[PDB]
Amino acid sequence: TVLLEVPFSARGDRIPDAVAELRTREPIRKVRTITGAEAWLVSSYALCTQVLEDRRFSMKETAAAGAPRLNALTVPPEVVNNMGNIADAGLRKAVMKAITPKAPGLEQFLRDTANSLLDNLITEGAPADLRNDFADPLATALHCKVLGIPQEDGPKLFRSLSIAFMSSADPIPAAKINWDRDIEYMAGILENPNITTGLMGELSRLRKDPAYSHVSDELFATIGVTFFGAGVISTGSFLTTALISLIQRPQLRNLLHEKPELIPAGVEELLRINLSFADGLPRLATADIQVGDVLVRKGELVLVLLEGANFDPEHFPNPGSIELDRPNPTSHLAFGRGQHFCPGSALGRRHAQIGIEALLKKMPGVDLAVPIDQLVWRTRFQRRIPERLPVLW
Ligand code: HEM
Ligand SMILES: O=C1N[C@@H](Cc2ccc(O)c(Cl)c2)C(=O)N[C@H]1Cc1ccc(O)cc1
Repeated sequence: TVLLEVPFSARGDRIPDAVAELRTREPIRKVRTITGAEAWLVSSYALCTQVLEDRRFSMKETAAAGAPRLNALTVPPEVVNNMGNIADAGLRKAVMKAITPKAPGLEQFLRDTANSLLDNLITEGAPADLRNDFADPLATALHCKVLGIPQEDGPKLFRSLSIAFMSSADPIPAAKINWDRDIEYMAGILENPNITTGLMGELSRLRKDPAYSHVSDELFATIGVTFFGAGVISTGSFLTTALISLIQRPQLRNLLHEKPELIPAGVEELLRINLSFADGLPRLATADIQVGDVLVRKGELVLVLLEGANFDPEHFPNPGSIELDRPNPTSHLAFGRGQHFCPGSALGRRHAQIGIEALLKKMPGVDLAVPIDQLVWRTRFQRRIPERLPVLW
């Protein structure tokens, strides 16, 4: 037989039995990626945390020419170091402040938008597609608001994402076409005097501030494209797969309906059990480093399997059960850990909380309209998502 291949499954509704077997028997072990490269797959909470907390396992270096690759780049190599470039330009604090959910009116915008989307679905009648006609539109509207760009530009930017977030063995010509076009769009936004709010409004002001005169226009536009893209794909995909986990747990669905103050704790458990990331997080070793029983060598690829950590019974007893009273509820790795911890974690939480709150109020009897095995799971993609999520209520 051939070396074990990753990823194991594109399904986002069940974790394969192989994960628990590897975690117990070989929590770091060699696998083969879709490009044909070898890598170390890390699947226990202890070893996943070790890797993510040691910067000698470098995100930036995964873009080096000739490196063993998880998948092909869909962005220019410099963009793998996006957060480092933002930090070096002195923009970290400004970006972080712009993507907080605490901006005035933003939560009321989210609620209003969620309720309008649901009203339209009710009006049209069942079955409804909760991904294409609820979760993803809600994500897109939120990120247009956060960025300060017109709501009507959301759909065209969104249509790049089914290619931009592909997990491909080879370079993708369409990724470059859409990237160059979306960069041109964000560059136009920086020169548009109508754009004065949100992240792009703030970047547009800083761009003309003498303290930032040598920050490149390329970086400013890239921040817009990457934060829209990562934010929308991440929140839309998480919300979609969380709704599946909720629908499949009618007791929890009813509890959260009856006691909405528990929704934050429920979203924390839905994050923990979420399978939205289709591959382990990649890092390239910049030194020889012992991880468990393996000496990883400089230049090797390591993959941090988030569901390995998050379903590890040694850290989360009864890991497959959603339990709202865990003593360590936020210690999951759904947002990563260490240098590259998700900068939009608070906003992703509020997106899901408000979306679920609205759905349970408007459609308390929501249920799948097809057998769960009929969901079609997107393949060769950086997220696990069903192509359609048909529900009735
Ligand atoms: C529930 C939703 C979200 C999930 C589950 C999520 C998950 C993650 C994870 C696991 C990482 C770490 C990747 C790594 O270490 O290799 C990450 C990074 C990132 N997230 Fe999120 N995220 C979410 C929402 C958002 C939002 C709303 C934004 C922006 C508005 C965003 C922007 C990013 C960016 C830019 C990075 C890269 C950070 C870096 O390179 O250092 N995410 N996200
Ligand atoms: O900001 C980044 N940091 C790093 C790390 C990263 C990679 C993939 C992700 O999914 C996440 Cl979430 C993080 C990067 O390589 N690229 C962007 C995100 C991004 C990728 C493609 C695209 O078309 C738009 C944005």
